[PDB]
Amino acid sequence: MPKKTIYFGAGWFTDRQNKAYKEAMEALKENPTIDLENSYVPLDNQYKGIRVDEHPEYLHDKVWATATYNNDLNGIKTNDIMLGVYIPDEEDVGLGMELGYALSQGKYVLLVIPDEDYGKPINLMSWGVSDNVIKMSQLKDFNFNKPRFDFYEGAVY
Amino acid sequence: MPKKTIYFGAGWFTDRQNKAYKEAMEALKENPTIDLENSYVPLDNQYKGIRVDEHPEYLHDKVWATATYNNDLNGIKTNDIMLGVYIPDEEDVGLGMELGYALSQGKYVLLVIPDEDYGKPINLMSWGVSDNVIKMSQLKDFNFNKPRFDFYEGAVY
Amino acid sequence: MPKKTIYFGAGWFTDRQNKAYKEAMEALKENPTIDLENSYVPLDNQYKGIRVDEHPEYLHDKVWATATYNNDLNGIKTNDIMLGVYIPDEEDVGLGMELGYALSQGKYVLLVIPDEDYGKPINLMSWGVSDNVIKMSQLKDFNFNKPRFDFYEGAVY
Amino acid sequence: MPKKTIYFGAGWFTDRQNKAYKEAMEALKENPTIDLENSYVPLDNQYKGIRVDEHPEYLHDKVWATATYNNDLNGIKTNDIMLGVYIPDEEDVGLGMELGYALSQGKYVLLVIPDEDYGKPINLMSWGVSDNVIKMSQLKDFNFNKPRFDFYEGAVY
Amino acid sequence: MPKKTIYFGAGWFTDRQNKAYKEAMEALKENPTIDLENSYVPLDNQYKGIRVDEHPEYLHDKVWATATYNNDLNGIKTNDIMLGVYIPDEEDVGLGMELGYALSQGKYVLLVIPDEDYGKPINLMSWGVSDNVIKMSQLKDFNFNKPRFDFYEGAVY
Amino acid sequence: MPKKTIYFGAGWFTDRQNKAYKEAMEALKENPTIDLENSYVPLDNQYKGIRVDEHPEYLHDKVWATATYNNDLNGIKTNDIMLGVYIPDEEDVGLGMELGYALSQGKYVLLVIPDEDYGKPINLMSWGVSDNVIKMSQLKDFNFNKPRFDFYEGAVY
Ligand SMILES: *[C@@H]1C[C@H](O)[C@@H](CO)O1
Ligand SMILES: *[C@@H]1C[C@H](O)[C@@H](CO)O1
Ligand SMILES: *[C@@H]1C[C@H](O)[C@@H](CO)O1
Ligand SMILES: *[C@@H]1C[C@H](O)[C@@H](CO)O1
Ligand SMILES: *[C@@H]1C[C@H](O)[C@@H](CO)O1
Ligand SMILES: *[C@@H]1C[C@H](O)[C@@H](CO)O1
Repeated sequence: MPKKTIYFGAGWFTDRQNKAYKEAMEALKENPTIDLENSYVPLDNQYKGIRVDEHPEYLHDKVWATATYNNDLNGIKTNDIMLGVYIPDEEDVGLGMELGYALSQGKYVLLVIPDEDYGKPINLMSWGVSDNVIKMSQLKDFNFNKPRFDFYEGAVY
Repeated sequence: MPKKTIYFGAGWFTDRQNKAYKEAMEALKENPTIDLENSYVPLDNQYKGIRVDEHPEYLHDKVWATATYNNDLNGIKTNDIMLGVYIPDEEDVGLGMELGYALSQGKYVLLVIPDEDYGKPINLMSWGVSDNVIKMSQLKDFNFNKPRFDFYEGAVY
Repeated sequence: MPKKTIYFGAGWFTDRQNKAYKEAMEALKENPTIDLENSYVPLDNQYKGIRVDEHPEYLHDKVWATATYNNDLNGIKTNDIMLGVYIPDEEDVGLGMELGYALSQGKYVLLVIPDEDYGKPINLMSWGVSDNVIKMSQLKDFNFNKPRFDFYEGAVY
Repeated sequence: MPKKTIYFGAGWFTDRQNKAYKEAMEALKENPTIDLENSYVPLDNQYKGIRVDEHPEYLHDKVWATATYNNDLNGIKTNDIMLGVYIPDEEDVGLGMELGYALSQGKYVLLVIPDEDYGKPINLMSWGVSDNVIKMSQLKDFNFNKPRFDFYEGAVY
Repeated sequence: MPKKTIYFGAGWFTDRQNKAYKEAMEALKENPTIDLENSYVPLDNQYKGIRVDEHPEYLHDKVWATATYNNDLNGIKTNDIMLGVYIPDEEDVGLGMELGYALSQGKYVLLVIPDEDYGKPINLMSWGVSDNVIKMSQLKDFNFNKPRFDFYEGAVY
Repeated sequence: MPKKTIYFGAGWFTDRQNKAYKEAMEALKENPTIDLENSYVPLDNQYKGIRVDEHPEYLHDKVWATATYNNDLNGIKTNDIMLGVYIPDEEDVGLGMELGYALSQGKYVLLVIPDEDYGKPINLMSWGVSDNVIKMSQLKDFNFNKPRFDFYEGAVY
């Protein structure tokens, strides 16, 4: 069984975001086409462990910001597949940017929406950058070795 | 003065967004390095003139969505400079995506933040995609013929 | 009127191709948004003036081939807009390649089909690389300063 | 033995094209450096099985066209190697475009010509996009783990 | 005459480099196809005016380094043409990098070699990234509106 | 254990360069995350074995130069990781170009400096293209499956 690495695109700034984050991670551990251990998770790769909620002294540090930004870009460009855990009502600008970078780097762009939200309107540009969009409960079984283009079964705004 | 064209990146979904939108457009009309008439303004380039507010049934039409998405991408790639009118508390996933695409296409990426909000925290990826971020009051006199790199003087998360 | 330069993509291997070629050139001379003199016309940019029809031995010369190929690529990348004069029944692999390169370089890609052939089936990949496809009779008045996305009103296979 | 995936670039619109197609597929199944099962074959990935010869009702359907186009691009960008089954006398515009896209995505571009046609003139732009060109009878044994640049032993026009 | 902007790629670390630098700048001022005032000259775009010769402590400052590096990249991407003043015996790794970036951004890449050195051996990768290489004495009259592909008439290693 | 391929970027034109070259190769053979046998080594892939020191007749051969240049670019684009064996006092223009190409192709860019030179100033553009820089003695143990962004512990000029 060949295995692909991913970039774990996800907000971590609300309760719905954090719930979906946790669900998506568990789904990935059970997916036999994913090498999760060699994958890139932003929250585990911030420069010196820093997040502006846990060590707010880095809110204005340009060195931390430069290295973390670069590391995230690096995590996209050196992994096979771009994943975007996506809350339709709580969309994230950072993920948006990362989606656009992933497109520029030739990566398959897969959005994953919680089952309870799948169908709800998403930003047109998110719909368009994405190659496919699936429900959280499909993620454990998604075959990342044969990723195909498909349309969201749901609305845009 | 040589003149450069832009893509008018800006949300239109809140009061703050619409205020900044109107301000940014007024600033641009007074900027002598901008050819606004040959610039691309999303809201004036809705596909086949059809207004999504008057006929919301087109938010399930994949052809409308495809053409509009492509027209936005086309508006970025065929113009000199990428402008992102940016509200720190009302960050937009669609703009984020567009910023990422603008980077991929080799464009100068300029964010403009209302003076009342300049300094407030912005997403790391926004900070990073940007080549510069300025206050609304600097936009009238920004020299688009000699755009340079600088950092936001403000917070990032 | 600001003016844009183009790369003159067109086959030259049949009667229909040569007719459309001549028509497209005439249309361009009357279009006030085109700087034709600073545009790149393959047939006027043969390497070191050497004419492949008069000396066919250069079709086994790798240096001639390298320089010409590079000059065409250079002609696409250094001009504003990619033009593809396109005959639906006499589709050209070389043009196809050039279209793909033009996309890669961030150029507006415009196909122009003779009015007598507009509507006839075209290759899916041609339909897709295009940002727009118009009839020969619309080329004189096409506004290259505000190029927009639209679909071919015609068949694809 | 490491294995690479490919995008199966080939016309399917003439008898020579179909013969070469079949030959190339059989060659690939016997090549131990190719993971054919995880590879992308256009004809097996058209949106809902549709081809305009078998279900001509999709000749004018923009949804089918959008998804199929995107799927083909996706098949190139997510696989290791770009293959072009190529008939010198029956060159294909769609393949041309795909070659150009493959170049833009950093892929090794290998043309394969039937032994009976190898040596015959090919379009200059095809010669140039390609990194290498081989005969059908070399394909079963080609080492895709060590792909190198080499010149066609044959003419261009 | 339409005018094009450039990025002034040139070492500044030896006598030969500084001589060629000064010569190339003088040549450019007399070239009527160049808008030198809206061009990007590294040495006139040092971050926040701070002079690295007067305050060498900034060569350990990551913020100074980041901003300057980005400003150079920005200077390449936002200008029409990439110029590389090139001394064959004093080749520069930084220029090499910039050449590679200019290629990636779709720019015409022109090397200019002092007449006294034209013909001397240059690095293969320099020969290859270049779209053309000319002598210092040809720079005043180079037509930047119709830049074409040609080979160095000289040695490569 | 997954394994990555590399492009062996290194000068071979001085004694320090050759020493570092040899050291880096030995380090790579002992690294269990590297598939060295499927990696690309310039010196083993020059067109027909030619190097202008061993067969100087190719100093002016454009065919040899074209194919070798293309082969090197191909070696970067088809391998996972870009390596640059780097002497701070003897920087190489060819490597510089290759670094810039590697960036354009989305590759992790790792510089390796001899332990005896680690800390010494490097060109700003080299510092900036690189994602990370390590000492020769770290190379045998570097985990290429989880490559991350980090700053050189050393100066730039
Ligand atoms: C980059 C990492 C994560 O996916 C988002 C947070 O906004 O940006
Ligand atoms: C595209 C246009 C505008 O800037 C945003 C809206 O979300 O995306
Ligand atoms: C390059 C120029 C022209 O448009 C075609 C001929 O096949 O390719
Ligand atoms: C895309 C698939 C196939 O290789 C060709 C047919 O023209 O286009
Ligand atoms: C960037 C500017 C100049 O052309 C060189 C110096 O090494 O790199
Ligand atoms: C390309 C191969 C090697 O890394 C350098 C020599 O200058 O250029």
